[PDB]
Amino acid sequence: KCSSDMNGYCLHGQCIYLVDMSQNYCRCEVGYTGVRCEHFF
Amino acid sequence: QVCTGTDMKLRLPASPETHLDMLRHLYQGCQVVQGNLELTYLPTNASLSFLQDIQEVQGYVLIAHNQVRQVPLQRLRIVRGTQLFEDNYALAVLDNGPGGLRELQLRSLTEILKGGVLIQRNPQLCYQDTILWKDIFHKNNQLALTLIDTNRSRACHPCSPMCKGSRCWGESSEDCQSLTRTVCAGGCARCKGPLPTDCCHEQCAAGCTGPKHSDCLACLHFNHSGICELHCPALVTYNTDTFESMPNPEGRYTFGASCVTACPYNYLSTDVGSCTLVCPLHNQEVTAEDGTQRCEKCSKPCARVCYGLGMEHLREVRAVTSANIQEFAGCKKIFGSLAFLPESFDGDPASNTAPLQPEQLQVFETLEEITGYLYISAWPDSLPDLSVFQNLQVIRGRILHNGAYSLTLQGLGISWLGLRSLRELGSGLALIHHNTHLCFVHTVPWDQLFRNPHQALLHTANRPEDECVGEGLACHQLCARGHCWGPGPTQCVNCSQFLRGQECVEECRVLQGLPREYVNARHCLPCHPECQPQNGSVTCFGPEADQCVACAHYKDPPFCVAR
Amino acid sequence: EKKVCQGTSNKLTQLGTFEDHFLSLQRMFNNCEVVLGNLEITYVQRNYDLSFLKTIQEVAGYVLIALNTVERIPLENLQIIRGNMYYENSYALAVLSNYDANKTGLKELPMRNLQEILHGAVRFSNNPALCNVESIQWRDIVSSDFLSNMSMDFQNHLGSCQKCDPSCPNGSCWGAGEENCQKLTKIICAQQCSGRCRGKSPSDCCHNQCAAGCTGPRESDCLVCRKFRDEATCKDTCPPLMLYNPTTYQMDVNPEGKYSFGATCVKKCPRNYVVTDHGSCVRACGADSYEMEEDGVRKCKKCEGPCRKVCNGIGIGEFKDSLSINATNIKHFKNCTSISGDLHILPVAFRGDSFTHTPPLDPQELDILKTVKEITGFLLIQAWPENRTDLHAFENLEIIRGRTKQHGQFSLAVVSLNITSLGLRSLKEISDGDVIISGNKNLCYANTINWKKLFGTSGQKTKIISNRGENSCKATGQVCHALCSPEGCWGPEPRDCVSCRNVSRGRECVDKCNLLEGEPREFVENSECIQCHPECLPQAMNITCTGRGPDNCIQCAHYIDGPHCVKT
Ligand SMILES: *[C@@H]1O[C@H](CO)[C@@H](O[C@@H]2O[C@H](CO)[C@@H](O)[C@H](O[C@@H]3O[C@H](CO)[C@@H](O)[C@H](O[C@H]4O[C@H](CO)[C@@H](O)[C@H](O)[C@@H]4O)[C@@H]3O)[C@H]2NC(C)=O)[C@H](O)[C@H]1NC(C)=O
Ligand SMILES: *[C@@H]1O[C@H](CO)[C@@H](O[C@@H]2O[C@H](CO)[C@@H](O)[C@H](O)[C@H]2NC(C)=O)[C@H](O)[C@H]1NC(C)=O
Ligand SMILES: *[C@@H]1O[C@H](CO)[C@@H](O)[C@H](O)[C@H]1NC(C)=O
Ligand SMILES: *[C@@H]1O[C@H](CO)[C@@H](O)[C@H](O)[C@H]1NC(C)=O
Repeated sequence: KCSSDMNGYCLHGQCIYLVDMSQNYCRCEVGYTGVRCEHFF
Repeated sequence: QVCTGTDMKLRLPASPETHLDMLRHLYQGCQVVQGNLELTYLPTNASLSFLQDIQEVQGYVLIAHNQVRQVPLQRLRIVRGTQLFEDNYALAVLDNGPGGLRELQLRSLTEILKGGVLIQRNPQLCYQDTILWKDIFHKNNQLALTLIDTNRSRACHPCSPMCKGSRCWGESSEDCQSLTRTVCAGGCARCKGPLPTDCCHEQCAAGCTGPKHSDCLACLHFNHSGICELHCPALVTYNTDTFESMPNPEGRYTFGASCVTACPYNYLSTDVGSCTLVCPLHNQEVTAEDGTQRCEKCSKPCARVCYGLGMEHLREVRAVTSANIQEFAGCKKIFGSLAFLPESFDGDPASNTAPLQPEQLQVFETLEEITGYLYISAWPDSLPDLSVFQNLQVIRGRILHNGAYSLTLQGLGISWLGLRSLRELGSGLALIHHNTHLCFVHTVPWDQLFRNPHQALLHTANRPEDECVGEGLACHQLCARGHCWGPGPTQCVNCSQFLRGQECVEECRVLQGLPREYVNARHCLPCHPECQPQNGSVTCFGPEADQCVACAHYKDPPFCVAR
Repeated sequence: EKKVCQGTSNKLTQLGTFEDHFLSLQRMFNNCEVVLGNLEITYVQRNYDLSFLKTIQEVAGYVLIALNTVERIPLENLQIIRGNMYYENSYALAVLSNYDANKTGLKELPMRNLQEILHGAVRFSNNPALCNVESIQWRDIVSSDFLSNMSMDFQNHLGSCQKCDPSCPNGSCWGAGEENCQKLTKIICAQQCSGRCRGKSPSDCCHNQCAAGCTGPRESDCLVCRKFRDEATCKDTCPPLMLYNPTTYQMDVNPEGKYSFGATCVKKCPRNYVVTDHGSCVRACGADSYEMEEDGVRKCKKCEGPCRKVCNGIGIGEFKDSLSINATNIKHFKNCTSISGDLHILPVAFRGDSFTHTPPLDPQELDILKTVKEITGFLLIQAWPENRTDLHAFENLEIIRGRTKQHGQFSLAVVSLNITSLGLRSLKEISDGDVIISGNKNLCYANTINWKKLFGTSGQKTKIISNRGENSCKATGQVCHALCSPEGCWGPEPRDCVSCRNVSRGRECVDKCNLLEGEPREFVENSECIQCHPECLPQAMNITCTGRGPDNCIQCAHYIDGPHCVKT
């Protein structure tokens, strides 16, 4: 789970957090791709 | 250390008294010879100590017609042979034979890339036959021509017993050949010993000392800073990440068989870094505002170009005749050379070769730059100087007469030179011989005309000092530091006063004189004649008549007119 | 041969659910060998298959294996990793954090043909169960350039794995069966050559441009090329066309020379790239340059005069890290004429970013991009305000080169919009790329464009589906046009026919330009009647103006100057 800093970070996705990587991270949906979920198919 | 090498195939030297002196001036201090190591017509008692550091010769080595006892080429490492004497010959030793070549003593020479060996008519050499030339030659030309002389007319000692194989060059113990090809094991190109560990790098050509690629004896393609490889790094590195084009800050220039930081004068740089003598088509020689030049691409027509000797339009002819005098009409920068052979003023019947006229030589008045050599060997009794070439500024000398000279004067009736605007001699040397009328040869500042440390004057067989003192052959005191060209007061290269129309004078007529002239920073030119002469003051300032304090007849704000 | 695989740029990112990302990974990387992007094998569960990964030969970017549960990833034929992109600015092979709550993740990874990594380094961490990868040395793979920044650890806790194969030297085996050990080519090798070697013989090593071993001293018997690739051989740089000549001292034709397009050497540059003096197919030329064609193909010459400004765009140069054009970088495209890069119109720009502290984009600021004329890369449009119905911001967009494409296939991507017309009235030529129109709401007028006469590059398709429907634009407010060619219409406005019947004055068309009942008299010239000399008196039921010039009239207006009609 992410904090309140990542409210407007993910474009079309939900923020999840990794323990070992310890970086900001998004989760794209069906039909969405990219680093911050900004590109289409 | 870059010397261009001579181009004497089989002809006699122009001056035999200064030919060894020419070899001493040009072949001393050289390490990588860009041209040909040619030693022609050297008699006995010849100090050949200048051959102690020449290692790489890019062309063919020709030792011919020499009466010396030996040629010290023990430090000769590799003979590449980009140019060859005959069709398939690189190391030719001919007609050397008391005198004659006793031993060759080629110690470190173990690699000849392209060409063959021509040893013939030398009855003073012992070991020309016992040299395994297959060990020296490359694999692609293993079926080369190996003509070896047989007649010797002198029995000598056998090889030294300390080294086996019976492969020796002379009689000394350190003067026998070590094999570099047949002693190897496996697919090694060159090796130090019979062990597979002692093989060399694949770019090493003349052997190595260690297994690394930075310590060859003489590697093959392109050397820079020791580390040598197949292709020299260019100036533009093509990236494959975003398919962009980035220039290389660490990219060197291609110069012969090596790569340097920047290749020297009389080598025109290109876009690929391969600087050479002449540039290809669709290119113009421009100035890179730094003392060096670098030709680049030009516009679509690119007409108005002048060609000379040694170019596309002039290959076979050597003498300037009336058949090609139209091609040198009005051009200021001749790409090529100009040679005045003694056959250029002779009348040959049934060949349509008319001799030149003194009034026809006035077409070279606008000439300022010659890219080649100036070989003048015939001159009529019209005028005793070079006033037809009085505006010649710089001689590049990229094409040289016999590869060694740029300014050659042979058998002329010339009395003074008259080369006023000559300020820079690029390459080659200066040879004046058998000219008993030219006196002003040592008064010319030849040290300020040079651009390389390997350039010097070679004067012999000329008018001595005794025919120049009693006859009064000395110019005026206007030429400073003894730097004088001719007896006239208009041929000082640097005088302490100003210039009234390319002529050094005593004093500008500012306070005196019936006309008035304004003072320039270096020159001394006349302004408009209708300015009123100020008796005892500075009369004229500039060329426009408005800067006078008073003028002659009519006073108008722009200038002063007589009507 | 050698099917080009595109690759992804979505580092660690999960696409949908686990099964959705698995199907996207199966769809994206199927039947492809050379990966120009990034092989990113993420989010694979226990009971799934990865048999499609066997055909991948080489990856130009970085291999990113993270968060996997499967016991085997078949990266068997992965030969060489070039490493044209970095993850942590120095790393290429990052197998990181492959574990479960039972600490069961990637058990074995037999990277058998992996023999050399040119750029990047290797970091291995967080692997509880991992067979024989801890015995693999990496001095053999990674050279002495990037040896400093690499670091890895191995914590094999209760792995219960079997013994390695002692039939290979130094104990370095990838798996556990036969011929599954590392083909080491560096430490047991002679130092008589800087390249790789296939055996322990000192005189049997590879070419200088042959990387990851070879199968002979000849440059043809070679697996991959190091920097530049030749056709079935490996060279340092393939030469240009016009070389030197020792015979005629002029320019001579090439015996084996080709152009340089990327790694490989092709014979001809494509029609949208720039031919330089060095003989390499480049995208963008130098800084002090002027891109202008001379003979058919596009070239660049040295610019003279001011040499004012070139537009880098998005993705290259200064804005490589940015992902969309916004209000911050809109001031750098005011007096811009040629977009020598990419553009990204995304919904993140029209909503404001609190992370990067950017203001919301004004929709009235889209008129700054009227000045530009061409786009060398791709035009990605995924957002538009809900009031304007046409894309007139690219009205003066003449040509789209398509040097860079979105995911290597599409150039003009107008998707998820709220427009009724494309409005690209000056789109006359597209040199490369596909045009996709999908996911829109009310955008018809797309099947009557006839895109086959637009692009000339073969091997390209089109894809327009599910936008408005064929029966929804049947009404009187939605018609193509009447009395004009059916080759192309862009909107309902009459200025949108590509080719008209008689009259093509400017950007619009009419019935006819009146030579009988009209005050402007316009002579027909190539079906484009333009205005003649304004000081020419119109005739009565006669042809007034013939051609462009005052000498094409019968009666002048005010005065007569020979054949011409002048004002004074
Ligand atoms: C609106 O446009 C802006 C550009 O005009 C854009 O701003 C960019 O925001 C990015 C997200 O943070 C930045 O990555 C980008 O450049 C950064 O600038 C920093 C200095 O301020 C650098 O320190 C930074 O370097 C490193 O950053 C991270 C650290 O982990 C690395 O991931 C990165 O690779 C690099 O090593 C980086 O260069 C920034 N560009 C500019 C010009 O400021 C903004 O995001 C846009 N807003 C949107 C799209 O909503
Ligand atoms: C390759 O180039 C290097 C660099 O010039 C050569 O090294 C020089 O060799 C001369 C030989 O007398 C020395 O005087 C210089 O001092 C050397 N330079 C340096 C920086 O040490 C080298 O000889 C060339 N040839 C080979 C085969 O490496
Ligand atoms: C992947 O390619 C193979 C090759 O024939 C094909 O059988 C398979 O259906 C493809 N996978 C998908 C998901 O289309
Ligand atoms: C990698 O090592 C180099 C030393 O060559 C160092 O300069 C650099 O900072 C390191 N880290 C990177 C590239 O992230």
